[PDB]
Amino acid sequence: TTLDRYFDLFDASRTDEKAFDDLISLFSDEITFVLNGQEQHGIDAWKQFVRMVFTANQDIKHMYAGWVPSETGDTMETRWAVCGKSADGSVFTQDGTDIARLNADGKIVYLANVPDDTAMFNQ
Amino acid sequence: TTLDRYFDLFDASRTDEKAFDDLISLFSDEITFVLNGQEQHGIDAWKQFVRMVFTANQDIKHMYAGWVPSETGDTMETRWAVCGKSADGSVFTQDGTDIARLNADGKIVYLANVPDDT
Ligand SMILES: [Cl-]
Repeated sequence: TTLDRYFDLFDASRTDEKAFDDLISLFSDEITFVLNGQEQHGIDAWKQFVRMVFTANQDIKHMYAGWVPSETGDTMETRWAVCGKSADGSVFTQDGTDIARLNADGKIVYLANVPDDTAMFNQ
Repeated sequence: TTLDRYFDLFDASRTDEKAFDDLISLFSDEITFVLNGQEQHGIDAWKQFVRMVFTANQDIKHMYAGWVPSETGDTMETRWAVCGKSADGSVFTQDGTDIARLNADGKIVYLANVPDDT
C-alpha cells in the first residue's frame, strides 16, 4: 500500500534518485501536507520540503507502528519514531503521529505530521 | 577505531552473524558495562545483552554524534539517538550518552549507557 511504502522510500530518498521518484509518485499533485499545523499545498512544495530535510541532515531513519483508522474522521494514522544526525554532526530523535487520507487511486492526498510535546526538562 | 565501529556493527548484528562476531571482537573479556545504572561484567553477559536487544525489538537504529574526550578521567563519550520498533509493533525513541574506556590494547573495557533524565 502507498502509506506502507512511504517511510522506507522517504529514508532511501536521501541518497537514492529512483527512490525519490517513487516517493513523489505516492502523492496526488494536489497533496495537502501539514507540519505542526502549518498547511502547504502541491507537489512543488512537497519536493522542496523533502529536499530541505535531506540538506538539513546527514542521516535520518523513520520507524512506524502501523496505519490504523483514526478515532474520528475519514483518515488513517500511525505513530512514528525518528532518529537522525544533523548536517552539523549532532544527533536527535522525535516522536509523533501522522494522519493521512488517500484518493480512490490510492494516492496520498492529505498528510499531517504532528510531533509530540517534549519532556526533556525534568525538575 | 573500535569505538567508531561500534554503533553500525551493533545495528547490523540484528540480521548478520558476521556483524555480531565483529561486534564481540571489539571488547575485552574484562568488559564492565552499565545499563539502566546497573552494572554487569564479562563477555558472556555482554553477548546475552545484545541477543536480548534483538529478541525485544523487530528493528533498531543508532545514530551517534562522535566520540570525544570526557571532561574528567580517561574516558571518551558520545551523544546518541536511537529509534526502534518493539517486538509488539510499537515504536520508540531514546536519547543519551555512552561513556567508554579502552584498555591499553584498544579494546573496549568499560561501557556505560546513560539515557537522558527525561
Ligand atoms: Cl507488528
